[PDB]
Amino acid sequence: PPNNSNAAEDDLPTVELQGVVPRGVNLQEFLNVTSVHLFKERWDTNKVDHHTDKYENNKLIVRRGQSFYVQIDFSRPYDPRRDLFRVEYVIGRYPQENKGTYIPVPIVSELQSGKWGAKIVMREDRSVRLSIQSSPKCIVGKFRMYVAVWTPYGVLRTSRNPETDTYILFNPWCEDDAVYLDNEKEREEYVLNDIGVIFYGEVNDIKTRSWSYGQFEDGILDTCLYVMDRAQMDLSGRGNPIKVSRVGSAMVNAKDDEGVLVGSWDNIYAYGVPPSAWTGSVDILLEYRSSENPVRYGQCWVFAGVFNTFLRCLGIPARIVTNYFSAHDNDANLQMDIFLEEDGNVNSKLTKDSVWNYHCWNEAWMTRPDLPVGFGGWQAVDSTPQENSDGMYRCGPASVQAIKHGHVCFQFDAPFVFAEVNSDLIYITHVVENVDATHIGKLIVTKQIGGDGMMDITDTYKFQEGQEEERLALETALMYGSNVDMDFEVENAVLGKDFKLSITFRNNSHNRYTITAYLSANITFYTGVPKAEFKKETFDVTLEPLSFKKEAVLIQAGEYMGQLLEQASLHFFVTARINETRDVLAKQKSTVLTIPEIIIKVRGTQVVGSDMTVIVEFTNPLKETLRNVWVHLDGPGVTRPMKKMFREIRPNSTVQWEEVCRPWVSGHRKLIASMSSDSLRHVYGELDVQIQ
Amino acid sequence: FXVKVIG
Ligand SMILES: [Ca+2]
Ligand SMILES: [Ca+2]
Ligand SMILES: [Ca+2]
Repeated sequence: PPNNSNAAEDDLPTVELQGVVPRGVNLQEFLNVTSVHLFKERWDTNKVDHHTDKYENNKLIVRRGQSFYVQIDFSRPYDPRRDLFRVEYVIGRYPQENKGTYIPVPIVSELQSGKWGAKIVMREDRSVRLSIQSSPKCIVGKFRMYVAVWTPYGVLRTSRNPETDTYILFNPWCEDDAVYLDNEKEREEYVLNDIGVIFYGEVNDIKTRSWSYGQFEDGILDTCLYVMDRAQMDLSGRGNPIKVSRVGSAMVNAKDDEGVLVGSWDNIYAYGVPPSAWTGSVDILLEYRSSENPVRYGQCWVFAGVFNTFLRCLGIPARIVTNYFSAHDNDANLQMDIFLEEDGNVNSKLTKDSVWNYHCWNEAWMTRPDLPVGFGGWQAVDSTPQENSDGMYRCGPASVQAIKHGHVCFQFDAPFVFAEVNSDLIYITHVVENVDATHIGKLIVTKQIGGDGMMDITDTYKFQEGQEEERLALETALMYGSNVDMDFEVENAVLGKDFKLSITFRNNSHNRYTITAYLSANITFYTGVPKAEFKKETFDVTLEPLSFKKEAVLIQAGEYMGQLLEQASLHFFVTARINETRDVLAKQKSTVLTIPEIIIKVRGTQVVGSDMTVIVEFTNPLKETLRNVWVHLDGPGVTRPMKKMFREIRPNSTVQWEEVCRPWVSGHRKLIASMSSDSLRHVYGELDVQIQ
Repeated sequence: FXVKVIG
């Protein structure tokens, strides 16, 4: 039976006896809890370090995948030779461990990475202070807390106590979290700011509207949970910000599901609040929660305002974007069909598509493990009812990076959003009279970080009008919805050297073809979040009949070496158009760079004030010879920096460098090595060393 | 105001 309500709860036994326990059993031997403390005040380290001290809620609020302190008082001092207890977190009326809705938390010696556990960190009289760690994939919601003491007769569990109810939120600060956001200023703006600016008007007359998102005000966090309860969203999926943002897309509007806001553009607004009267999200959500009915009325920016609150409250970083000249496709063919009468006026009966002076929606920040690497980061989500998506008015999450390159096959609703920002306007009388390729999506903006100014983010959705890539990506989007095969492969790509990209064409027909193509090379985070485009090329190629043809693209090291991070990979888009037939061939692939190694060993005792030897070893990883190889050794507490030069290292050859050091700062110190030569450059090795 | 400007 579906466990789809956070507000529902089950009764957990306090004296969970098993079998036929004899009368006169003496449970006095076993621990019992006299008191639980969560250090939940808003000045204390839990809420401050978890960035939850702004919520008005007086319960404990923490973010998943991060440690917090509790303290349990027992009737006598806890003694691990006779006592065994655990903490339990429970959510919903039908909790199950294999669905993540019953969470046992064992008392462990050492916390383990990414795993629920609790560690005893202090013991005074009858109490124990616990450091509890939650999983970074934890369900987001309000949990009941219990202490369970194990006995030969069964479990003895604390009573239901609403004061230890605990909220667990998404964690933009935890790097194992799907919503990790490694930039503090962006976390401050997209999570913790409860005031925003929404842009509207027209392109050459841009207006601004203040908005009180208010995600921290009393009752708002509870309402967001009630929204998911109202959607009948399974609890076990609520730790996935893809499901949470797609549920929110549907539930912020009233269609289909009794959601928050009734939309209206009829200029009368009978029996309700007219859309331009609202100045924030709180009165809408609080009225929705107390009335338990949709609130009248809203328009696009009100939908986006309330959606933004829902997302930021739960801890998904989010922002509102404004699109000027926004197309609403009604027949999913990805272009604006505008039918004119012979007279010249727009035939309003045949014309079902429309474009608006502006339209607002949301972007939600998350990894996309359901898509290939390179498509995480900003995802477009829209709660304004426009078109049905799989039977309901909802939209997204659609990867903004997938939209840019027109890979609209990736879920969710990427074709529709692409048509909102870059559809062609097709004027039809049935003789096609004109095409306007530049009008839709003239400008896309969002509030700048740390000010009320406008940030132009058009280039994230689309290439610049007039460039060949804007056409090729649109023809890609259309094809997704000549007897030529296209593939590409990247030849032996080693970190720190140039490499070649090999695009091959096979023409199996008897025809000569002309091809026009572009290439986009990008650096991506290990989790699949895009970081930046570092190379972009358009090229033309002629294709002789019955032929194979390879086009070699050199990627110089200087083009990418400045924008790398740990475990970062490369993401390539290639799109070719066969000009004679308008056929388009698109591919995207990722690769991981081969990483040359630098082993650092140390020989001798590592004590402040006696000499020890560092051994830096390096192997030439190439089938070529390396010249003027400078090796460097940095060791802040261990050595002043030092260099060795090698005039030549032959292929697959190994050099060794021995260096005498004498540390002067005791503790946890570190050694770092670097290698640069004429070809391979800026390769590193590292070693942690303990110095006495 | 938010209005249709074509169609
Ligand atoms: Ca709805
Ligand atoms: Ca259309
Ligand atoms: Ca365009």
